[PDB]
Amino acid sequence: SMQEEDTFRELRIFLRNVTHRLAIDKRFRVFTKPVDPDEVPDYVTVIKQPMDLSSVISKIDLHKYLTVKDYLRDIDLICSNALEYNPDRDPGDRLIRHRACALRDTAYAIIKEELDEDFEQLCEEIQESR
Ligand SMILES: Cc1cc2ccnc(NC3CCNCC3)c2[nH]c1=O
Repeated sequence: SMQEEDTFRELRIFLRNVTHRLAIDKRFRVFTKPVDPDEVPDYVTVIKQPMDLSSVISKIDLHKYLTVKDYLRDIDLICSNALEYNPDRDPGDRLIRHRACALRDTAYAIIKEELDEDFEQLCEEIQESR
């Protein structure tokens, strides 16, 4: 219906805004674009579902997220990919893991503050009805 289309449009607007605020944070530059195959060739073989904030924006615009829960699965994916691929004690690995956890925590915190629970509940109920 028109009302449901409006609901999903508001969701997309909300998610673009959250995603932009993560994307402009200097700490998260490493998560803004797909990993460069030239810089690292073995990433595609180790990480089976690469995810990044530009890909999240593309998915928002393709109507791939019908709930904030589904959006957060991809934010969690960016984080878990980073923890999996960079597990070592070296400072490069520890820096990226700290940033990955910070990205995750920041997204959840923005959502906890600015997502209305009844809005999310509506989204989930429309999704489940389809
Ligand atoms: C997303 C991403 C980017 C990246 C860039 C450069 N290096 C990485 N890993 C190194 C592995 C060896 N230790 C230093 C860090 C990257 N890892 C990523 O997950």
